[PDB]
Amino acid sequence: FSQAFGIQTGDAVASTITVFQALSIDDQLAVLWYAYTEMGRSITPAAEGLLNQIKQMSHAEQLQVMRDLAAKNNTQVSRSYGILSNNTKLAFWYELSELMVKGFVVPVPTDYKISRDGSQVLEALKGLDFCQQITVLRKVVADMGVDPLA
Repeated sequence: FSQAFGIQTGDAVASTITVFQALSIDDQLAVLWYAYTEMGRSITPAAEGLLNQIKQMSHAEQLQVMRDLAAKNNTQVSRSYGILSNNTKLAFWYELSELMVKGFVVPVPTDYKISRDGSQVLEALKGLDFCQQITVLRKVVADMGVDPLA
């Protein structure tokens, strides 16, 4: 608006969601578990069966279903995931990050390096305030998979 007496410049939380969702699947997977490994248990209070199905997949099938979630592909796992309340998506991703971190689950390929563009968003996210990171992470993972109900 021409009302630029020095007023707002945007949402930043919205900007990050946008620049996030403009990323490749692997970048998005990468950025997600960096930002979930670090958030730790602070996203939801300090689902459980979808995790088992993934936890017990061959690492390439885990890749398959992670890419499916980020690409909103209408697979069994995207519908099981999409059917979860958005605050369960929070607890799911937390535990997913712990399985990824402990080595039971493999997001991104075995040769993956975050790109300059991926490292860009990751840094924009990291420097948001605590509550803003929670919003960005809640929203970007709530549009993941597919809602059969919706």
